Amino acid sequence: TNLCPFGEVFNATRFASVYAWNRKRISNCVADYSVLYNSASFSTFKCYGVSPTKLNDLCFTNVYADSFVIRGDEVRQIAPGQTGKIADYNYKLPDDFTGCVIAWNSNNLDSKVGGNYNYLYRLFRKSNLKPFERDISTEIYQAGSTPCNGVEGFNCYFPLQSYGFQPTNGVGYQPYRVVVLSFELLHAPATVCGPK
Amino acid sequence: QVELQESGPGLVKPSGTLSLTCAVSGGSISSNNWWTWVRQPPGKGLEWIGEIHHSGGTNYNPSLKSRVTMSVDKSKNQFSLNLYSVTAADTAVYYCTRDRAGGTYSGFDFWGQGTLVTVSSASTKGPSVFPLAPGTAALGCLVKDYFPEPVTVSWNSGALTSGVHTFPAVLQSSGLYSLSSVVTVPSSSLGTQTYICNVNHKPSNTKVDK
Amino acid sequence: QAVVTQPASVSGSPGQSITISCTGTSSDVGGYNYVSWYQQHPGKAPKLMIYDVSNRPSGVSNRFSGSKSGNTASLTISGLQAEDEADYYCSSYTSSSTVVFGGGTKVTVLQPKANPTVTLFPPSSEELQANKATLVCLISDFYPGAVTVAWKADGSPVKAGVETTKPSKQSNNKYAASSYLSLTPEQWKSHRSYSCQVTHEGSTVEKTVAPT
Ligand SMILES: *[C@@H]1O[C@H](CO)[C@@H](O)[C@H](O)[C@H]1NC(C)=O
Repeated sequence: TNLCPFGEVFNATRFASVYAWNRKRISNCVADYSVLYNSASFSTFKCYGVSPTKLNDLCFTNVYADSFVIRGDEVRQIAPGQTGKIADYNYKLPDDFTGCVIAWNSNNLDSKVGGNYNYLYRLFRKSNLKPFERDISTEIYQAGSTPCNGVEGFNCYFPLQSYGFQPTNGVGYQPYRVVVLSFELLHAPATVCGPK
Repeated sequence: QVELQESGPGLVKPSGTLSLTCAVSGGSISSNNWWTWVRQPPGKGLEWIGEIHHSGGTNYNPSLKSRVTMSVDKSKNQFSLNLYSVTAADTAVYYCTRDRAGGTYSGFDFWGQGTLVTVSSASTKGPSVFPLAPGTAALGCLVKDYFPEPVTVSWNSGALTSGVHTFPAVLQSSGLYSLSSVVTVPSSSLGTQTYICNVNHKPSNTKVDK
Repeated sequence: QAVVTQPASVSGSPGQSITISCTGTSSDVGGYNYVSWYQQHPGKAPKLMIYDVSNRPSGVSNRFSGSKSGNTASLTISGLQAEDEADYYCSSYTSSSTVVFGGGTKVTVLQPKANPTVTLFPPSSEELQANKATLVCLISDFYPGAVTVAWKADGSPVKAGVETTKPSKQSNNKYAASSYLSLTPEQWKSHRSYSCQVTHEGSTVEKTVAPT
C-alpha cells in the first residue's frame, strides 16, 4: 500500500503533445520500480546518472514523470546534449540529467487511418529552449523580414505542426509514448523511496 | 456556440443519390475535429457512417465504403455526405456530429437536429392545412395528406411554446400522412388573444399560415 | 463491422440505481479505452454523457458513472429520476479506425397509471369546402401505452374510415395517439351524433362533436 502512481502516467488513456508535455510530481510514497520493467517491452529504456535496478534501494526528495508523444525517429533526441526540432523547440534535457527515459511504440493506440492530428510539435521558434522549459504560446511566427502584427498569412505562420499519425507509416514515423523520469535529491528529507 | 444544421432533400428515388450538407456555425470547419455523419433508421439504433478532416482525411463504415463520399467546403464552412445507389434500407434520420478531437474516437460532443431522409419510389405530395376551432380550451391545425415525413408546425411564429403538442403523423392506407398540432390555452384568451399556425413542408417548399 | 451488445431494456424505480452493460470484442471495447455513452430522448439528437470510459462532459449529472472491465463497458445511473427514461447507446473505436455503436437500451422509470386526455375536432369549414370530412380524436398523457379507439355516428358504430396511430412516448414519458375518421360532407350532416370511444385499462372516455 501507498505506492507511487506510475499507472496514472504510463497507462494514461491520452498522452500530451510534446510541445505541451505533461509533468507529474511523485512524492510521499513507496516507488515499486520493478513493475515498470515487468510492465511492457519498452522499445527504449536509457538511464543517466543511475542504474534502474538500484532505484528500489534509493530515496529521493521528488520524482518527476514527463509524458508526451513524438515519432520513433525523434526518441534519440530525448537524451542530454542532443539537437533536432524536439530537443531545440519542444523538450530539452540538461547535460547533467539524472533519470530515465522510457519509450514505447503506441501505433495501435495513437495512430489513426486518415491521421491522428491531436499530436503536435513546435515547428517554428525564435530561439532554443533552455533545459526543462515548456513553450505553449501559439503566437504567429514571423518568417519574413516584414512584421506579422499577430495576423496569420503569407510569411507569417502558426508555430505548431501536427504529426497526423497513420498506421501505415514506417516504424520511424510512428507514434511513441515517452515517459522521462527525473530523480531529485534536495536539502530536505527524501520522501520517495524504493521498497526496503 | 458551435451549432450544426443539416440540409438536403427529404426524398430520394431508389438507386439514386443522397446528398446532405451540414452547416457549421460558431466555429470554423478547419478546427482539429473529425466531422462525422451518423444515421438512425426510424425506431432502430444508431449507425456511424464516416468522418472527414479539413486536411482531407476520410474514414467510412466498411459496411458502406463502396457507395459513400464526404467533402469539405472551407469557403462555405460546411461538410457534405453523398450516399450513392440508395435502397429503402437507407431510409433514416441523418445526423451531422463531430468528435471532441481530431484523433482516435473521443466521443461526439455537438450534433445537428437530424434530417429525415425517405428513400421511396413514390412522388412528393404537399399538405393541405385546415384550422381547428375550440377552464381550459384547445385549438389546432390539421395537416392532411402529405408525403414524405416530416412537417414542421410552429405557433405564433415561435412565440407560443407552452401547451403546444404536435402529434405523430398517421400513415393512411393511401400511403399519405396526416398530422395534427394542438395548443391548450385558457378560456379567457380565446377571443382576446390571436393564434396563428405556421406549417412547413420542406420536401414541397410548403409555407402556409393560419 | 463489430457487434456491440447491450441489454434491450433496463427498468428501474425512482431513486434506485441501474447498470447498462455494453459487451464487445478485443478489437473494440476491450482493446481501447475510447468508449462513449449517449442518452437519447425521443425525437432529439443523442447527448454525450460519458467519454473515454469514465469522463463526463461539463454539465452532465454526476449520477452517470462510466466504467469498463475486460471487454465490457458499464454505464451506471444512480438515484434515477424520471427524466433519465431514454435510450442509452455505448460506442467505441475499432482496430479498423472506425466507430461502432451498441444495440441501444431502453431505460424505463416506473410511473403511476395515467388516464388519457381526449380532444375531438369536427371537420373545418375549409375541409367541408373541399368535399372532404375528417374527424380527429387526439389522445394524450396516458400510461401504459396501449389504448383502443371506436367511433360512433348518431349513436351508430363506425368501422370504415378509421386510422389509429401506434401510441408514442411524449416528452413527459406518457403516451399519445390519434384516430382519424375519414368521411364526406354529406355523411357529416347525414347524422347528428359523432363520438370517440377510447378504452384505457378497462376505463372508457368519450368525446362527441356535431355541426352548426
Ligand atoms: C499498466 O497496465 C498493465 C495492464 O494493462 C499493468 O500490468 C501494468 O503494471 C501497468 N503499468 C504501470 C507502470 O503501472
